[PDB]
Amino acid sequence: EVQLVQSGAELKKPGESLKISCKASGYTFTNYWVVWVRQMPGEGLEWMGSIHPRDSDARYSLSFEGRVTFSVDKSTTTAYLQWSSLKVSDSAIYYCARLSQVSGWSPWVGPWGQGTLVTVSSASTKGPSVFPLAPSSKSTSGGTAALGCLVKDYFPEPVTVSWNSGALTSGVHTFPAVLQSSGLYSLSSVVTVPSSSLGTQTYICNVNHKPSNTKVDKKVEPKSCDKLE
Amino acid sequence: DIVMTQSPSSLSASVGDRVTITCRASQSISVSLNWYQQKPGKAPKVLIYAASRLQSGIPSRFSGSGSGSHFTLTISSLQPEDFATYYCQETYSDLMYTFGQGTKVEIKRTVAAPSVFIFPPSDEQLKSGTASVVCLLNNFYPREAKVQWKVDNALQSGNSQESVTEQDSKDSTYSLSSTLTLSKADYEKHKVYACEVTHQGLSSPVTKSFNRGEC
Repeated sequence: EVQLVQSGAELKKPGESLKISCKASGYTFTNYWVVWVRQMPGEGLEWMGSIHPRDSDARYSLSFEGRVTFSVDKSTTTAYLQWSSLKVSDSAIYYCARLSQVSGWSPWVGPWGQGTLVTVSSASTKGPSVFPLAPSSKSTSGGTAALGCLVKDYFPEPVTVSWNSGALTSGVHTFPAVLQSSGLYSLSSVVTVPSSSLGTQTYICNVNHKPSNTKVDKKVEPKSCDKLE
Repeated sequence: DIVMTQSPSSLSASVGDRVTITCRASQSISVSLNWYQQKPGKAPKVLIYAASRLQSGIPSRFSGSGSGSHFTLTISSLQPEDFATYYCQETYSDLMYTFGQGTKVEIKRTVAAPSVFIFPPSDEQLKSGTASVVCLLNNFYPREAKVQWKVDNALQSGNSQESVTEQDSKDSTYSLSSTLTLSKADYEKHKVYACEVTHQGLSSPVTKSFNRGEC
């Protein structure tokens, strides 16, 4: 299987240098161009340029040539993208990808790495608090119960949330992060499950925030409320 | 220097509709043109290369046409899972392979009312001195929804924020969270916390409420 696996999300300050990586596998590294593509969240794809591992032939779009350097390490079949001095405006997701080509037809981009989110900021990282959103009658209808985790007060993006270490994916809604007036992000991840499973099935959200090395597993336990005094 | 102009920037269509996306090049580029599909939170995926050649594994409802400076991506029978942003790209230049601006394709489906659920603050969060109340609107359509908070029947403003998911790839609905955040001290001054939801799918507004202390 042809794969490109990129390094994790980064928080850096303006003026710092940064090198992000893209590990290629499953194909002959020196036979294909590697390409780099920028995307600001919710914006379009931007071609940055390409580098060929066989001779480190690097092509840069004019928008990026002054500021970024492509390189490779053939012995580890890894491609690199390096800034010498980051700016706030460099905040974006960065994709690496292979260039592919059938016969003499013009090439296309694929497969792709999963992208590396780079945030350039003066602010220090803050790790999230994780709180249960417990299923109850207030979150139940028609034999379905909703439950979740609140992932509150972190910086920068991203956090990942899985349920039951990935076994539970149907009915999951992990909401886009939204800024609070504190300047910190918050989101909830919710899932709907059969209400009859609540006594039987354990539900755990697995939250990871790489920039702060925060990894939390939160059991979410059902609540029963008699609504009496 | 080849500029790719893509149109429209967004569109909406019903399941089964024929969708047409156009890409124009600032100069002729023969058939050196690719189309990609990018779903939310994922890397793009090539659909078509060389203007009209369909990639293996791509459904036959996708087709590319054109040559020179005008190209078209056609989805012949739009499916819910086709919700995505589509991009063209020229590969005629010497490795200066620029993309079009993207076309966001959204699905029109029938009105669907939200399921409304409410979550009081956790005891763990209250320990830490803050109180977040979460109102969840699940699987509704259209995206427009009005969510109001009332605390002891007093309408709140300025202490809540909303987040909405992207359209679901299977049923084309939205889900939305509205989170009311108060200090623990402010939360403990009141009893009745209620989220009131107004939506096309509801004949009248739905309120979900709880009483602080009821558990």
